[PDB]
Amino acid sequence: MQVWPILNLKKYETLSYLPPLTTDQLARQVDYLLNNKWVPCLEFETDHGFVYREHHNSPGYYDGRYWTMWKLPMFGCTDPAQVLNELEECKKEYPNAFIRIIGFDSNREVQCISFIAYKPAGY
Amino acid sequence: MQVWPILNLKKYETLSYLPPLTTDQLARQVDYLLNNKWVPCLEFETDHGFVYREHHNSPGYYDGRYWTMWKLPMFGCTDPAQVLNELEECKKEYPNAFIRIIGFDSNREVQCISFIAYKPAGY
Amino acid sequence: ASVGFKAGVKDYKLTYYTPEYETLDTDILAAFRVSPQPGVPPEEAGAAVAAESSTGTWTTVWTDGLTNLDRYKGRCYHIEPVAGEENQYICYVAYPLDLFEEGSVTNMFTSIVGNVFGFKALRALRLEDLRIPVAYVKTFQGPPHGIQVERDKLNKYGRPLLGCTIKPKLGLSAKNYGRAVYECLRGGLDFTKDDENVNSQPFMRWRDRFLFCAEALYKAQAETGEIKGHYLNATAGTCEDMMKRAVFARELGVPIVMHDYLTGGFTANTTLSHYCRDNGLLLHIHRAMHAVIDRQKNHGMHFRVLAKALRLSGGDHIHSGTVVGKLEGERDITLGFVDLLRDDYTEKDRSRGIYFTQSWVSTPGVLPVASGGIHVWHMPALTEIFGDDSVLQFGGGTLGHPWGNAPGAVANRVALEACVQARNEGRDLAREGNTIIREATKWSPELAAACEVWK
Amino acid sequence: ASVGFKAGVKDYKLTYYTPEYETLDTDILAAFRVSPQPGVPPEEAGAAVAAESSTGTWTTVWTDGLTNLDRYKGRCYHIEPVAGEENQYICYVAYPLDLFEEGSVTNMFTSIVGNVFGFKALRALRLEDLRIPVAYVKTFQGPPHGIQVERDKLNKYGRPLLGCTIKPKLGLSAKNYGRAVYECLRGGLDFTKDDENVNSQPFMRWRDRFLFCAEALYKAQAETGEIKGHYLNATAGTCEDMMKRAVFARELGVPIVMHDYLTGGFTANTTLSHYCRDNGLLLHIHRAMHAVIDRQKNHGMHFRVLAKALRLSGGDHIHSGTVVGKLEGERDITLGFVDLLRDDYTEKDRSRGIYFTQSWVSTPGVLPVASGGIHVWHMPALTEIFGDDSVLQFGGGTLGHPWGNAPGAVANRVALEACVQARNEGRDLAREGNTIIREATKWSPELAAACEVWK
Amino acid sequence: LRLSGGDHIHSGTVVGKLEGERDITLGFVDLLRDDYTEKDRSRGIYFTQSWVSTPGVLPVASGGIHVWHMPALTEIFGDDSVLQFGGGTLGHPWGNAPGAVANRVALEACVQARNEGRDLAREGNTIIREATKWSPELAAACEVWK
Ligand SMILES: O=C(COP(=O)(O)O)[C@H](O)[C@H](O)COP(=O)(O)O
Ligand SMILES: O=C(COP(=O)(O)O)[C@H](O)[C@H](O)COP(=O)(O)O
Ligand SMILES: O=C(COP(=O)(O)O)[C@H](O)[C@H](O)COP(=O)(O)O
Ligand SMILES: [Ca+2]
Ligand SMILES: [Ca+2]
Repeated sequence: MQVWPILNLKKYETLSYLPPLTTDQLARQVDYLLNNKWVPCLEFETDHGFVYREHHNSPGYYDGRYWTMWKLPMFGCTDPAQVLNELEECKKEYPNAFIRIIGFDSNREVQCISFIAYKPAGY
Repeated sequence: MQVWPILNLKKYETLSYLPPLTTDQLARQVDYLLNNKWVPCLEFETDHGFVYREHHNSPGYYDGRYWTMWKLPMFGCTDPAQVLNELEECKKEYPNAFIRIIGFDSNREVQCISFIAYKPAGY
Repeated sequence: ASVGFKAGVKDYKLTYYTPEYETLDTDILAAFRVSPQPGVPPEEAGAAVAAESSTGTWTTVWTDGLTNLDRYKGRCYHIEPVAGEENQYICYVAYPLDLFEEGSVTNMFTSIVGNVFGFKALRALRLEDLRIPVAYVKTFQGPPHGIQVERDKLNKYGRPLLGCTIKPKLGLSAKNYGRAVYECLRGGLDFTKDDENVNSQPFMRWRDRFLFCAEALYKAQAETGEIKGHYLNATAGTCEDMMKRAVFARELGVPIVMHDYLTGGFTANTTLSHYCRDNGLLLHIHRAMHAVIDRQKNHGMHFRVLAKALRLSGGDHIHSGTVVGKLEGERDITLGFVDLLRDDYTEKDRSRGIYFTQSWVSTPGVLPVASGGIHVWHMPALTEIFGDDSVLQFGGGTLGHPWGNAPGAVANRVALEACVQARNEGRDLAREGNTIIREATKWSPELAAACEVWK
Repeated sequence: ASVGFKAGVKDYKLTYYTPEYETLDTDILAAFRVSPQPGVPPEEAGAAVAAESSTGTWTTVWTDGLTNLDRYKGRCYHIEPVAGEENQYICYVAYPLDLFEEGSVTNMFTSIVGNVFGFKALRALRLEDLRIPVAYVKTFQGPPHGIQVERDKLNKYGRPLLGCTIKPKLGLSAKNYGRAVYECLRGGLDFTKDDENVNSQPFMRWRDRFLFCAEALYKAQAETGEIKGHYLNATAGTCEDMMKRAVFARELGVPIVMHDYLTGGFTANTTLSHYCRDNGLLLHIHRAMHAVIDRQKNHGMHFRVLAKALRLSGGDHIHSGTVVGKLEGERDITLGFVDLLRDDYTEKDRSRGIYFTQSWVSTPGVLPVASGGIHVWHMPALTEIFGDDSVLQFGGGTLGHPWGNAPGAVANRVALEACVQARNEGRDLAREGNTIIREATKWSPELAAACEVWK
Repeated sequence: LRLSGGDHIHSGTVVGKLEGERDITLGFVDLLRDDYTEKDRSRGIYFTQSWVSTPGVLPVASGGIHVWHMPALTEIFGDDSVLQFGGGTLGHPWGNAPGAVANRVALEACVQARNEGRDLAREGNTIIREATKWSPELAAACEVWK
């Protein structure tokens, strides 16, 4: 009988309960997006990588949901390598930031995916 | 005439104003539970071992009352040694956490006891 | 009921004394201690009590024929002599469920006790007990929270709760009053309290008191890490003023308010009880004026009746006196109404003054509050008599400590915890109480100081 | 007050027995009938009553030094033996104006009577009278209307008003209840009334009763040309329900509502009193439960105290019992509190149970209501004893008439008017009462019929 | 309910029933989520239904489900669904938290696999078993059920 840990066990939604993705796994998730005609984009956050409530408390209001966009969504991107190269540029510039890959479905007209691609040391 | 101290004098409810319990005293309190047919269970907290108010302020609402359960209540437990062994496993794993023993009375259908069994260094 | 009219006086007796009556589970039953005037036989007296608290009229009226009065009459179905008293009997009376307004303790008392006590054929009359049927119990809210929920909200388990009445009741300014509150709470007491007399007065208006008491309690809570409360007295002259007071307590986010239910009255008490349930406020009830009614054995109403009424109307705590300073029997009577306040079911037991078996169909229990001239030395006794589910209050027993409020509080909290630990270890509080206290003085200067001052 | 602390018990006596004290015009004075336990001397008992109803603590507390407790203590300033009673005394106690919340009868009773009755040194205790200073009287509204305004609104002058309680209290349907009301009013009675028990119950919900009673009263008013009223009972379980009832009475445009002030309670009563003043409703007060408190001579509170409290809280009528069936002295006591209810100033008079001179600084008087087993033959007596400013109520005395409610009403109205005319002509009601009634039977078949049935 | 209003609505489990009943469920699931559903008698849809942009409702699968039904549920309902586990969570041998972890890991393993192109219908049990290798919580659950 194991007791689920309490300290430093913050999660980042989809796929965050699995062992961290290898470059191959990461590339396979990116291909899923491309094959579905979804637009990939990267987001990073250096301050609080988790949800909190500072500016308001009414139902459905939370701070920390929006992170900052790395460049622009990658319209027309056809190669998972392009995306992963960007993840590298981003990590190079923000080695202290959490980085996640998100995707947009222009037909459903909504953001449709979001998975942590990089966590800074000790997370 | 002595002046009751102000610093580092946080308490933990029942039995916390007595000198810390020895293993024998601790075992005697556990036998009290068993003899009354109450189910023992352990809880631990690493962050704030005391009551506070972060998420709401209405009457009767306080944060920090719930701690996290160590395993499950010890149904059928008949030996104080079992309980104390668990206190040891818990301390082994969370030497930095406050640990308390609680008991449930399934007939009154309520948690009925709660006493601090372990305080981390400097508390 | 019915007629063939013909006006005129007539006689009760045959109509209201129904010794063959089998009570219904829906009936409200009353046990009256009747002291008839000389010359009035018991059956006659019992019949008078029943007639006079229901349908008995002094002269025949034609309208009785438009109904079936039998369906509405009170019936004396049993009478038994009182031992060691000449011409004194216990008469049992049954009242049909239909005579009462649902959820109204005000109407329950008006119907049973509103008229009979002045009947000339009686020398004296005392209501000893009422059997409230479960169908009527279900029409009331009962305690806003009750024992189980209160402990869960406060996170306090396995020991009596501790309080302290701030003294002097009148004279202190709101700020000095709050200073006393903070010093008491920081020492280990769970609650502090407004005297029953403290409402709003020239030297201390209510809002100022509530405000400083809030500052004091939050400071004591932050210092100790344990949840604290101060019974803010909301008793007032009108329903509107009482509500204004409860509303500010809500705004402050504090946990508990107080009401003098007998001087305020049942109509106002039920309003405050409903508000507390809807707003998550615990309600401490003070029994001011009870002895005006419940003290004399031959006339009035025994406190157990006033306690049942409060459990129906609603309160989370209620003062039940100390068992200290009195012989057994009175000790047994107290333990008897304590069960009636806390438990879900209490079987008839004349040795404890319980005349009827009473069920509560899950209506929450009320925490009894022991108060009145108690200090550290009564601790083993109080813990033994009341058990964990009680609130022990020390006014002079705390503010009278030689080193001040905080050490006064520590002394009481240590004394209580020493007793709880001892009891849990299997020690006999009744036999070893003084030894348990003395051992604690060895390591508690605060307790040792207190023990020197008292008894 | 003050200190040089040093914890410990200490003794009252010297501190609370101040036989040299000169009372202030702002003090609230109380006359307590004290029955000390054997061995307790009178000065000791009086001092205990004062300490126990103000600042007396069981052990010295340090906070007393933060105030001047002398300014706040109750003081026993006089003691006098009770004749024909061993070990029983009248102790006079003075309470400073500052101890009380303005406009709150609830706080006045909590302060004086909330604690002392249970003091062990006393065998029994009874509050006989209170001197309410005019500065405190001015903080209350008093009656919503009072004697003078009520007569002006109703346009009724020179004779007692007449009422009738509808019976049976429970059992009739709202419509049959209203039928009884119309038959009573059309015969000459001014008011009809809900029994104290009639609030809202299974066979007759309140709204239906109010509605049919309105139809009945308007029909009786249109028929006779005289203004009529029905005391609609607004007593309820909560303040909210009570207000709902008063509001509907307002909507109906009727003139008077009713409240059981003791079972409802002072907090709710003051709320209803304020509402009646703001809405032009007369308020009839029923004293249900009074005998639980005021009957025994050695313990409780005398009714004159409960009557003063009602005049402050507010009511336009209040039940004062009948003077019939009792010896002088009890007759004198009743006449004494009747003056206390109606007049602006009443001088101390121990022969009538008036322990203090009482001024009301123009607070309106309350109409006393004589009720209880009375019929046509008591009319000369009632008129003589109460005078014009009273309400005489006949329940069985009206609904018990052989020809029905209307003739029952006519009999009472004729009997009353015959007495008033006779008194006005200079006839002695005390000596010629029966002759005055008999002469009226010669021309009133209704009255003659009634006279045959009773006494 | 979609007209009156609700954000989630219980739609039963497709588990424990034959095709057809499976097809009927998938049919009303489309009616709850989509903006337009063409008539299809094979799925019990008697009329073509348009919703003119009225928001879709999230279907909730509930009723006797546990970790082993995960590949199936993910395959049948897709992403836009709420999977509810009462006994499937509070019945875990180590308690609620590990019970929750087991369900969250099982679901994420299936999502990752599906995204990688694995066939949930054919490889479901293999996807679950591989996850037990690194998840003691999931392994514990798998031992208790089916
Ligand atoms: O003020 C106190 C006690 O102060 P102290 O703790 O200093 O004795 C309480 O209100 C009464 O004892 C209650 O009376 P009852 O128990 O008769 O309701
Ligand atoms: O119902 C009646 C009288 O009916 P009846 O007119 O038929 O006697 C009155 O309420 C009581 O007498 C009042 O009691 P008290 O005077 O003690 O307040
Ligand atoms: O309580 C549960 C399931 O508990 P468990 O997860 O332990 O099975 C759900 O409410 C029902 O399954 C819904 O019924 P329906 O789907 O027919 O609306
Ligand atoms: Ca008090
Ligand atoms: Ca009556």
